[PDB]
Amino acid sequence: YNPEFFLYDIFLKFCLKYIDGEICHDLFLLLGKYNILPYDTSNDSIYACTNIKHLDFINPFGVAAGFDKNGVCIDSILKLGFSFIEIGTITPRGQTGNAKPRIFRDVESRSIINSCGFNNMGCDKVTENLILFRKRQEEDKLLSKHIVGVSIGKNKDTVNIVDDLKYCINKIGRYADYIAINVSSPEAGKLKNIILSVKEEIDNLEKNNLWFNTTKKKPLVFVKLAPDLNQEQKKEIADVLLETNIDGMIISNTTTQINDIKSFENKKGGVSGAKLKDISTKFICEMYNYTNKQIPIIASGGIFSGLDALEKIEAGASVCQLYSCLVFNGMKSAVQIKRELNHLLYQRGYYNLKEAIGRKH
Ligand SMILES: Cc1cc2nc3c(=O)[nH]c(=O)nc-3n(C[C@H](O)[C@H](O)[C@H](O)COP(=O)(O)O)c2cc1C
Ligand SMILES: CCOC(=O)C1=C(Nc2ccc3ccccc3c2)OCC1=O
Ligand SMILES: O=C(O)c1cc(=O)[nH]c(=O)[nH]1
Repeated sequence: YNPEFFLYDIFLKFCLKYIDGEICHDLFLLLGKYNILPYDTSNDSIYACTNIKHLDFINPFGVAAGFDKNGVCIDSILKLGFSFIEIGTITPRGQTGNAKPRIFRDVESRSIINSCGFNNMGCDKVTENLILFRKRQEEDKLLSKHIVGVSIGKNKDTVNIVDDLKYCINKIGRYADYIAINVSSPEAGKLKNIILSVKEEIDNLEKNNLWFNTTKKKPLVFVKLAPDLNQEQKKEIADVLLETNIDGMIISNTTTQINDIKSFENKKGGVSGAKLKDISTKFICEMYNYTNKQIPIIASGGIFSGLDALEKIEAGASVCQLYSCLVFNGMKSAVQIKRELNHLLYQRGYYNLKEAIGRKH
C-alpha cells in the first residue's frame, strides 16, 4: 500500500492506452535492471507457504516464462513480491524472433496475442545474466529463498530437439531451481524420450563434477503443455508423465482456439489472459484426474484475482505463475492478489494453502 506502486500504476495504465506492448514492457524491463521499481518486503503469511516435491516457495505467486526471457532484471521483479520467476524460454542459439510488432494487448477482454517466435539472446548470454544474479542473491537479503526456474526449448530449424535442450541444461542447469521444457509454441513416445533425455543430462551434471542455485540441489524437470489438445492426446501424455515419473507439469501455455476477440481477428499467434483462464482451469482438472493426483502442477492461464488463483489450486495447482495480470493490473499485482488470497483461504476455512490443493474431488 505504497505511493510508489500506485504512481507507476498510473504511468503504466497510460502506456496500456498509447505505447506498443513490447515498448512499455522493454521500458519497464529497463528500470528494474537499474533497480528503480518498488519493493514488497512485508513478510508473507506462512499459511500461504507452498512447494512442489522439495521446492519451497515462500508464497505461491511467480512471474511466468517469457516475461524476462533473457533474465536482465530478475532482481526487481521478485522484489515486487513474487516467490519465484521463470526465465526463458531460451534456445541453445539465440533468435531475434518474428518481425515486429508481435505482442498485442486487449484492454477490455484483458487478453494478449503474440507471435514472438521465442526471441532470446541465446542459452550462452542468458546463463551469464543468471549467474551474476545467483551472486547478487547471496549478498542481497530480499532474494534469499526466491526460486528461479528456466524455460528451455529448441532452435527454429533444429538439428535434433533433444540436443537443443541438452546444450541448454549443460550450460545453465547448475543455476536453475527447476528446468522447464516447453513443447507449446504458437507424439507421446517422442515426448517420453525428450523428458528422459532431459533427466539424463541433469543426472550427468551430478556425476561429471556444484548447484549454485537456491535449493543447492539438482533442478526439478517440469514440462509446459498447451491447452489445444484432445482428451485422447492428453491421457496419452499423462501416462508418459507417470512413466517418466516427472517432477511436475506447468499447465498451461497460450491457446490458439479463441476468435471472439475483435482487435485480434487480423492477428496470428497464441492468446494469454482472461479468455484463456477458464480453458486452463479445465486443463488442470483433466490432467489432475488422469495422473491420479500424482504429478505436481504450476498454474498459468488468466490469473488476476485471489479468486482466479484459488480456482487453480482447488483444481490442483500447488503454485501460480502470473503474466497477463502484470500487463493489465500492474506492479501491485503480487501485493494485491496475495492479500486477496489470504482473505479467501480464510473465508473458505483453509488452515493452509497446501490443504486446498485439488479440493475439486
Ligand atoms: C509476449 C509473451 C511471451 C511469452 N513467452 C513465453 C516463453 O518464452 N516461454 C514460455 O514458456 N511461455 C511464454 N509465454 C506464456 C506465459 O508464460 C504464460 O503461460 C501465458 O501468458 C499465460 O499466462 P496468463 O494467461 O496468466 O497471462 C509468453 C506469453 C506472452 C504474452
Ligand atoms: C509485454 C507484456 O505487456 C506489456 O507490454 C506491459 C507491461 N509488462 C510489464 C513488464 C515488466 C514489468 C515489470 C515490473 C512491473 C510491471 C511490469 C509490466 O506493463 C505495462 C504493459 O503494457
Ligand atoms: O515466444 C513466443 O512466441 C512464445 C513462447 C511461448 O512459450 N508462449 C507464447 O505464447 N509465445
